[PDB]
Amino acid sequence: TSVKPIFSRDMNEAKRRVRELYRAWYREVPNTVHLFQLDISVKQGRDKVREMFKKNAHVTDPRVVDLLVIKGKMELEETINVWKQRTHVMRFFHETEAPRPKDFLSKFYVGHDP
Amino acid sequence: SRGEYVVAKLDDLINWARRSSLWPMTFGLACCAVEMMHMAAPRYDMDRFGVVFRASPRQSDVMIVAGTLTNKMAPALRKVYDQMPEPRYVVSMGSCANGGGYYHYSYSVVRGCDRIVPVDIYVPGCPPTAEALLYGILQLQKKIKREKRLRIWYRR
Amino acid sequence: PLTLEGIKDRVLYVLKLYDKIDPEKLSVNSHFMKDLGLDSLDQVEIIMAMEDEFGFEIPDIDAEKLMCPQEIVDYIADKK
Amino acid sequence: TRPTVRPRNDVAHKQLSAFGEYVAEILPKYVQQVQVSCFSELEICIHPDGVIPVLTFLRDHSNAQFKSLADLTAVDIPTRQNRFEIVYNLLSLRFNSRIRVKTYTDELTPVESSVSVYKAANWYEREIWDMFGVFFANHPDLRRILTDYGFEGHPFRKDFPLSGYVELRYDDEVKRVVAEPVELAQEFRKFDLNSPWEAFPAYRQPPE
Amino acid sequence: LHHAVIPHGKGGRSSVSGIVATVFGATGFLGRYLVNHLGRMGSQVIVPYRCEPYDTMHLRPMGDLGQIIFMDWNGRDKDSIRRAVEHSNVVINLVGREWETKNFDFEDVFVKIPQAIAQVSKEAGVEKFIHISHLNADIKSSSKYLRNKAVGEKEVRETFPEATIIKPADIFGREDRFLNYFANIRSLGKKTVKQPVYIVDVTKGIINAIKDPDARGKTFAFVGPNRYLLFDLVQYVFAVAHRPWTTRDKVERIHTTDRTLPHLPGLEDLGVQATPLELKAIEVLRRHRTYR
Ligand SMILES: NC(=O)C1=CN([C@@H]2O[C@H](COP(=O)(O)OP(=O)(O)OC[C@H]3O[C@@H](n4cnc5c(N)ncnc54)[C@H](OP(=O)(O)O)[C@@H]3O)[C@@H](O)[C@H]2O)C=CC1
Ligand code: SF4
Repeated sequence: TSVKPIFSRDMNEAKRRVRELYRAWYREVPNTVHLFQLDISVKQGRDKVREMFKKNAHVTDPRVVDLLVIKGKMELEETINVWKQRTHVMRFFHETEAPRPKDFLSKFYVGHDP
Repeated sequence: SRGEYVVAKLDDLINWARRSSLWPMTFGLACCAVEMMHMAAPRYDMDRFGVVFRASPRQSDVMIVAGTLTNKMAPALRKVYDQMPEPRYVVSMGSCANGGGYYHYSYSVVRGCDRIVPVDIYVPGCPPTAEALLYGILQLQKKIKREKRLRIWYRR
Repeated sequence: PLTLEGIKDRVLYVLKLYDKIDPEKLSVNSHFMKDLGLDSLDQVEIIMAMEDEFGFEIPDIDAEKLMCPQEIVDYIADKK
Repeated sequence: TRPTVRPRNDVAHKQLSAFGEYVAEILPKYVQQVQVSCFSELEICIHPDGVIPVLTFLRDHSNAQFKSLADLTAVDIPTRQNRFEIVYNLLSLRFNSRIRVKTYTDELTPVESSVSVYKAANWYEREIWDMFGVFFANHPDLRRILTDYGFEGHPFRKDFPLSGYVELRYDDEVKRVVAEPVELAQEFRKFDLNSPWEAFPAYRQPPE
Repeated sequence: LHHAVIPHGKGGRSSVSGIVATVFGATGFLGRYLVNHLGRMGSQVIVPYRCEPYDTMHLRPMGDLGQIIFMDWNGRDKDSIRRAVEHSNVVINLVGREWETKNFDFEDVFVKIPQAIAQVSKEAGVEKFIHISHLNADIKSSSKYLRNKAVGEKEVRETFPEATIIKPADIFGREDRFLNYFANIRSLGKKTVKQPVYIVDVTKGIINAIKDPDARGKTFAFVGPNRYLLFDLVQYVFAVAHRPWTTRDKVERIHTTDRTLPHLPGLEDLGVQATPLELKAIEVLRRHRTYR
């Protein structure tokens, strides 16, 4: 499996490109949250940005890390333009509950569930 | 009962003035738009009934949702719908729009336009015939004939 | 005027102004990656926060290689 | 036989066999299979490292113009080492002939994005990036086309099911359109239609 | 419990829950957002109306395929109310016009309407009839509104005593009334302490009260944790707005008080998180011209 690379030869440029992506997302929040006329503080949106980076801790392969950086760069293009809208950014937020449980007791009463 | 008689007369007047024209907007996504264009045919006129094409949404009386609504389109559909004169009506034209139809499954189709807007007048078909569309507009006018708006307002 | 003292004091108050510094706990031998429990996410937050406040462009390898307030004070007192 | 059976050609089949053998000889570097079916349209089947060389050679060399492009499709097949199949389909203007140029690839290894020799393939390449995931190196813009913005998954796969993982409706609580896990109103009763008794005996692979 | 009343599957959009709701009112504000959360929950809502059908068409896209259903009644009859409460698992009572029409006073709406409907609700054998009430509805003077709601509390406690009386404070939301009157300006100096409560935490408390037993008999209260002054709230609402058929029972209400009662449990005891007024006030403080 001597696979062709994408962007990085090892994990070093992978970490460098994803930290550059996170740099762009930190400096990308206030312009969009002031432009799109949202209802949410800047710090809460930045915390969901860092939470979405925290979701992907198990990602190992350099192809996959580079492909996540490609997806993030494409979405940052579509959010530095207004191709997307308020609906999509509020769809990144999960506000309209859906308070769907995790306890086995609450998976038992409200049941037919694992 | 001079007060309620005057209220009944004036409510009948304004309801007649409502049901006269009903100029729509030319929304028309897919080939039910082509059926709308053939409801703009000489053999089946709409300007006999004051149904006149007025492309700007802020003065159209009804909205004829026609063509397959998708998820990429639906925010544009409602953000057109939400800015309009305060009486507003929806004619859902075609099996795509009024319950999904042939694409009722298959992602990025809203399962009928009931999930986005309130829908008064359904006309089903693939396509609906132009004769059926004009019958739907006539039954919309009869819904306008039974408003009793100012009667409800006065006996409130 | 742009010696070590004003730079270190302004780094001091903007780290105090930083949000999730837990606790404040500032040191010139801090090394908050493996001594204070602050992740590399928070590391790059701090570095381009300094960039946003008063620093230079701080390119990505030198934005990676500070790791500690001592090298921050030294580099901004170096180039400026 | 004489009616009701579509008659086959002979000399066009001979010429396409000769031309496929011609191409297969004069490019020993990128050739695995050439084949002709009964309806006489040429097929070339290619390792994915000479895509721009084969398309430049099949645009020029003056005994094969083939100036018209079609469809690119990386038609998804499971079970294989290389799922995805890039399928070019070319038509010539001076010749009246049809070739299919099928090169193969897997889920992650990119190909060289042949937009620089055929300008038609730009939106095709963007579309097949959005629907499959065959990444395209040396390409100007990879945006998303035929999909929603906030939607992802490359939904023409056999992993993504028929109905989606997303559903949209409206609420007046926050006055906007929200997403939900999907709730079908009907089962989509799938029809088992796999007949017994050897539908075509001529296509019997060697049994394991 | 009958078959096909039992709950099923994941929540929302054909999740046939253990409630069959019958809502009175709901053409206005709070009942409409309550039907919004019920269609989010996915039950069948029987709602009547005597109005023009615009608002009931407006709340048509809420439920699933053919779930919600509409009928008619008036403040004269008994047959239509009985027809509404023929087969109802849960039933709620929101009612009240904040000004005097020529035939419905502030008198006899809170007297004549909850009596008949709550009586035929007990005579239909329903469980957990819920009735709203304002905070500090006292027999004490200077409040026709609050004393008529106190008489309504007395009547509902008299017939079917184990009905759930719910009292929140003033409700700020998306289509608020008192905060609209706060915004409705263009010289006066007064003070009275006051704390409001947000509408979606209120209705989450409503649905937790309607599907969580041990709740009956004892009345519940729903107040936000604010506890500050009217003058600070006027400064707040005009700093966010960036500006320099109505009666004076409105101004009596907003200069009355907001006092607490430690006898009855509230938000955290019932188990729903209370949200302050900050970003929801940023929501509901629109209409200003070019500062956004
Ligand atoms: N914070 C609190 O605790 C407060 C609670 N409330 C209560 O909460 C509810 C909603 O509040 P609010 O915004 O003020 O009012 P709403 O406009 O939202 O609701 C009042 C409802 O009462 C109906 N109604 C009133 N009189 C009649 C009648 N004679 N015949 C038929 N229907 C009638 C109205 O119907 P329609 O519009 O079709 O005529 C409407 O559906 C009300 O029940 C109100 O008493 C009110 C204020 C403060
Ligand atoms: S209902 Fe039929 S005619 Fe109308 S848009 Fe759909 S496919 Fe076209």
